[PDB]
Amino acid sequence: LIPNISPDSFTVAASTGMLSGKSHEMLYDAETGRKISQLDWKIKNVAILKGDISWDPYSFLTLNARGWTSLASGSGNMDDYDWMNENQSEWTDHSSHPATNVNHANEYDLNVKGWLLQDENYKAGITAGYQETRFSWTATGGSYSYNNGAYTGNFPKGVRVIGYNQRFSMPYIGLAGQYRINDFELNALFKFSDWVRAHDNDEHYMRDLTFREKTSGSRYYGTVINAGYYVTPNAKVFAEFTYSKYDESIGGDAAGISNKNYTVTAGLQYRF
Repeated sequence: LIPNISPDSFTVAASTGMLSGKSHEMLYDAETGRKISQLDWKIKNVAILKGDISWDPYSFLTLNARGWTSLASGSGNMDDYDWMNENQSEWTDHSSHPATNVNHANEYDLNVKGWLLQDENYKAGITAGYQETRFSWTATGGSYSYNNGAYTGNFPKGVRVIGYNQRFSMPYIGLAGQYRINDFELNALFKFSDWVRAHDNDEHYMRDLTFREKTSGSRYYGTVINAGYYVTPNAKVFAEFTYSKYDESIGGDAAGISNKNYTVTAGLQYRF
């Protein structure tokens, strides 16, 4: 009839589905703030597995460890722009790499929720935690247009051109809500940080160059929304939507590292 929820109980959930998104790897002129270089790294439809464990030691407190990982290499894309001419608003260089692999992607998130409002149908509270997210790509082959289109050509097919990975880590705060009627349950989380630490590594294999960038104190917004049905008092089948935005050798004013991503998964949660 309704969910069976005991004190000091805990849940385990697993879901499966898809990751998409877009990262930007940026280079600015530290003197003028003018954008010099931008590579757009896409994640097209990577298969992922998500796990979630919750424990309610008290009626007002939940402890939560969750995370996801790509299951294998996935489909991506990369576009690389330079603005080599200050006297021009349009980029002078564009290289395209449709054959870009997403080598891996993962995330984990350790947190607590403190429930401030609670009744028969509604729960609302504050959350805080620590989260890290990682992405890795390799762009291969592709084509290049340089000097406003006067140099054009192709990279050797299948050959690695640029390797790139990002890591975002942050403590965060947020608001958590729940709505239940009968056997339907809706959860919504909103997360925020002004304390994001970003790192990336870029290997330009054909230039014998490696770039490292690091930023600090950038902004993050995220949401987790899941809607489910208890097929039994202890077992919930659910769909989950997720959205994350990490705002923006190489340091300080020169560096820019960002990402947007979303996940759509479905699975099962069980309460012990």
